[PDB]
Amino acid sequence: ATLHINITTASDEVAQRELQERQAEEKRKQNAVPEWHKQSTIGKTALGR
Amino acid sequence: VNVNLSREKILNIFENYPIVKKAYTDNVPKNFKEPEFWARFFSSKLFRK
Amino acid sequence: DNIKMTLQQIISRYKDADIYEEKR
Amino acid sequence: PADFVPDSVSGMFRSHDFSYLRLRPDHASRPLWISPSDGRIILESFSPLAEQAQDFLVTIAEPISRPSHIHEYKITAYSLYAAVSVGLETDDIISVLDRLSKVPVAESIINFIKGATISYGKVKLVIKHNRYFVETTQADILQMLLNDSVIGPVHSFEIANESVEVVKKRCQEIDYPVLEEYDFRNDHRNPDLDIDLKPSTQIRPYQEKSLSKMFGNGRARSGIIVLPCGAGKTLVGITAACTIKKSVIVLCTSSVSVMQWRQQFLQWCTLQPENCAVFTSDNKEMFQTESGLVVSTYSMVANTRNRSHDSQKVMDFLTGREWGFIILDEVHVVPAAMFRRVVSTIAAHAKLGLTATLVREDDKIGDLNFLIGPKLYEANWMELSQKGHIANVQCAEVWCPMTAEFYQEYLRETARKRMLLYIMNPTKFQACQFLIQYHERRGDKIIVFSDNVYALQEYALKMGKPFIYGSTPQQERMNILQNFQYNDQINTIFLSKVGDTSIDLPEATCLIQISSHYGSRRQEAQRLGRILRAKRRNDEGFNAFFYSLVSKDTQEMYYSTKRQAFLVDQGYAFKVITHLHGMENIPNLAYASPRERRELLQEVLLKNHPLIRKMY
Amino acid sequence: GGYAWEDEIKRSWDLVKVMASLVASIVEARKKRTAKKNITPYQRGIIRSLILTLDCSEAMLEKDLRPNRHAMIIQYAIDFVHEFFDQNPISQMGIIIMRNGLAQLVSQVSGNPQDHIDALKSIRKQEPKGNPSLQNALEMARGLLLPVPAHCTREVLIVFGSLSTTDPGDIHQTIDSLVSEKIRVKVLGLSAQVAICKELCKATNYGDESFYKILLDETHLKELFNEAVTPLPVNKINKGFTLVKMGFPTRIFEDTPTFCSCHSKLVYGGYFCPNCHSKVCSLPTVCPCCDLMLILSTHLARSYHHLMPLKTFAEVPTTEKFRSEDCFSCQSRFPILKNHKNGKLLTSSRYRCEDCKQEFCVDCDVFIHEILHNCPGCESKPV
Ligand SMILES: [Zn+2]
Ligand SMILES: [Zn+2]
Ligand SMILES: [Zn+2]
Ligand SMILES: [Zn+2]
Repeated sequence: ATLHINITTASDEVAQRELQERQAEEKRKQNAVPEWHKQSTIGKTALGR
Repeated sequence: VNVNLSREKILNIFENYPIVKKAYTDNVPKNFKEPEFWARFFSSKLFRK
Repeated sequence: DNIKMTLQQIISRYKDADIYEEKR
Repeated sequence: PADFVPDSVSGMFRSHDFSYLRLRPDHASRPLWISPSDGRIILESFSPLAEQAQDFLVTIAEPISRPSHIHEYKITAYSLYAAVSVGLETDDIISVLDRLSKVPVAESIINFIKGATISYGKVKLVIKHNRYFVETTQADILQMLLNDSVIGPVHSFEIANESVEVVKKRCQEIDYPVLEEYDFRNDHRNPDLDIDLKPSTQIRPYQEKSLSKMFGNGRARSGIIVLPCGAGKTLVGITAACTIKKSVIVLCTSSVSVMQWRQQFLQWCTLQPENCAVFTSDNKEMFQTESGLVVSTYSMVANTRNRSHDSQKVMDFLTGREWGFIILDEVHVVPAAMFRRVVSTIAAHAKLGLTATLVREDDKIGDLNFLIGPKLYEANWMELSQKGHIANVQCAEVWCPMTAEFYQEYLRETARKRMLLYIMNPTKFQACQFLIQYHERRGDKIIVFSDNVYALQEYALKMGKPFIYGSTPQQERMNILQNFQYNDQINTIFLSKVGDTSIDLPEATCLIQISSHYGSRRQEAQRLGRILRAKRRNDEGFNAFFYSLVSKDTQEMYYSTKRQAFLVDQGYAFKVITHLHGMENIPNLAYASPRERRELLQEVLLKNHPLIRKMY
Repeated sequence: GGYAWEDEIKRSWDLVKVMASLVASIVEARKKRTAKKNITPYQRGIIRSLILTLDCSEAMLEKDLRPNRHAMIIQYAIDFVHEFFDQNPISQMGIIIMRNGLAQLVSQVSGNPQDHIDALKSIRKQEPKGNPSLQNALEMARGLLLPVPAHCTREVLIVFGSLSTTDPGDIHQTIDSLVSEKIRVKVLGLSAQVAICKELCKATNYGDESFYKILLDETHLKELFNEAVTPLPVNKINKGFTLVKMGFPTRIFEDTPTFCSCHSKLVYGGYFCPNCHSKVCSLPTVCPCCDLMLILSTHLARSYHHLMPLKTFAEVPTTEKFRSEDCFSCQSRFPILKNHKNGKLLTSSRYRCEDCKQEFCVDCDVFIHEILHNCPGCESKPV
């Protein structure tokens, strides 16, 4: 329906490439294995309140 | 919908397509600004051709 | 429908131009 | 013995020291060890000639277990029966066992192979106009059939229709086993069907392997094929119907399974709706064509109750129609008392038992060989998990320590009230609350299973989550279902024993098991098949989650060890969890105070004539 | 006329269908050494200026080399720089990548291995992207090899795993300029025989088509590197026969740190230039006072061995009477290695040398011919 453009003056490309890499590491952290799955929970203290 | 424009892409458009630079010379410094010109071109049939 | 398509296109272009001027 | 003296250390083997079998010099290329005591086959997957060995053993043997390095197989009668049915002779099998094994094949193993494989295909069961005939190529086998004479008036005699399973088990306990193989190519009495797979439908290689186990020699062989949920056992049923191209009846556990299977025929194969039919309570109209298809429920046929005249006429039509194929979906309920009779009342040439959970608490799961046939295909769960066909589930076991007051009241309680007490400990409350809180932040759809109505209602009212138990209205069970499917605000549904069986549910990647119906080894894999259909499977790094929340020092470990015995037989690993990182810093605490725990304790304790008509 | 399931079982167990095992491998060994039986002293480029052109593109993200192309090429380039400085120390090395359509010079031409290794490990972190252009890389190499003197050979190596080049101008003019500037080019493509690279290797290397090499597997790539470290034989028409003025610095020893002339940093050691008495950090480096190629005897020592290539050791016939039971250089007992009584004696492991008539074993042959560069049999002879 609508057309929106984005013009970069060859000086702001670092901003959206940093946004791309932080989004990539964010989805990597969201799809990451939880700490009690990858580590043994035996030696640490028991669960409580 | 958003399209990202870099200055190198603008220069490649100018060199590869002299009609766009020809419109740019007599359109941008006279009547309307550069993002308005690029949105008009992207909404135009000349871009499709 | 026709006049809203035309006005939304031209005011989207004008808002993009205003945003580009404000950023610069 | 091969002149081998027993050693001082050999005394601890109960006549199982097979060191008398002499090592072959070229044993490095031979991936097999053959035990002469019981025919157990030890297969190494890392050795050369591994794939030849593994497909050879799955043609000739049942896999006891398939771990990563060493695979365990069992040489049984029915595997040899299937192998010689699909075209494998005795001496060729013996020769390749001798070639592919380090230790030589002992005389007892060769004797077992020759005794099981010979005298097979002698007696054959055929159906001629809904009338069972046992056919034998040799005359004296009729005279040997002299003990259980159930004859009712080339070498053949008629059998009573309800005694066919007794005849099959009698033939199985004698060395002449019963055979049925539908040759639809040479069958002309039953009209063929125009059913065929649509060109847009793709079939997976393990499904093709299962069909090749079923459709081996050139005839339709009756038997059992088990596949994971989401692996497409329904597609195998569609493809088998397209291969036989005869009249097909489908028996399902639920009416929702009936309509789903009808949708599968209408979508995956070129079957017209005028050739497809439904026998249910609401729907009883059938195809008027000379050969078609009908999908129905098990208790359509096997109900002895006073039924409608329409259902009476329908089952008379089903009995009076000779069927060439029956698709018995969820075959583990067939050995029930009514459901056993559906293979005798409905005279069908080929019987395919499709299920995902081939296990029962009673021993009647072994009788499905007499009911359906030999076990055809076993799908390797880990193989389908690693290649992106079924999901990578992380089976876990959360240990909830039993609180002091709850255990103190627990040690003098009766058994049903014992379950009522240990299901409602607060440590499982905290563990379930934390798991919901954590996996909801992971963007994981969570289905929490708890069979007790009081348990699911208590948890759902504690955490403000939706709950679906038995007597909930169906429109609520649809609205809440679609809210769990689509509305991302709701990601947790507490679900009853109703969710264990076939009801349509959205896709979830995490499951929590609060309570359980004893050690019912069918229920866990039914529950796991809901998570195994996860749509995030193709994403790399995806791991589905399974949780069995158990109460420590209570009967939960007995029941759950019975529960996970089946799953570790399939190969899944339940990593035990005794501590959760987050109890010390959880924002919301359920029953943290001793007074709230004590209140929960007493709550569980307190739980258990046209004018005179207006006159009255 | 049936379905695939209703045919037969695969019969995979029957698929496997089943002392002269010595000859089946040793005749392959003879066939491998048949290509190497020709040897003669070629005059080769001794003072070298190599430009390593690196593809840094989306084609370097391809999952055919482990783990990608990029990491394996960058670590093999680290290895190549290390081994080449260990075999050709007096040379001067420049490293360049081809990334995002522009040829990015990542390190200046230098005789320091460590700076180039640092540049390679710095480029190791970044992600390869962009459409590679050959012509930019060859023009940059033409620029950087311009201050290279006449005695020093102008050499360029390209690892071009892509299949297409998108050049800003005509690449054939660049090829003609490189031929006119006597710059010899070897190209190591990774996917296929690119025709412009074939023409480049043919034209720049005087009609020779053997300088365009494509790997076959993982090990053959390292083969390409370790025969790429060798000095290329120069053509007969090349007349750069000059004398090169360089001096021999001495290792200064002092407990007081002093400012070196190259870095203006405090270094306890150093090498005082014989021409002007200026200290430097490393050798072989030019003197940054009087422009003198400061060296050691070890640096020319590393390069003597190319000028004296050892003739290949000829394995003796098994029929002829063997000279001794043990080897000459390591005195390992020569294995009898008799196949059978009827199989007789084959593959006698004694390798004779034609200049001294001394037998050697297989390990002695494959030690003397690349690690050593002298024949001990040729030296025990009292000439
Ligand atoms: Zn310095
Ligand atoms: Zn100097
Ligand atoms: Zn030696
Ligand atoms: Zn010699």
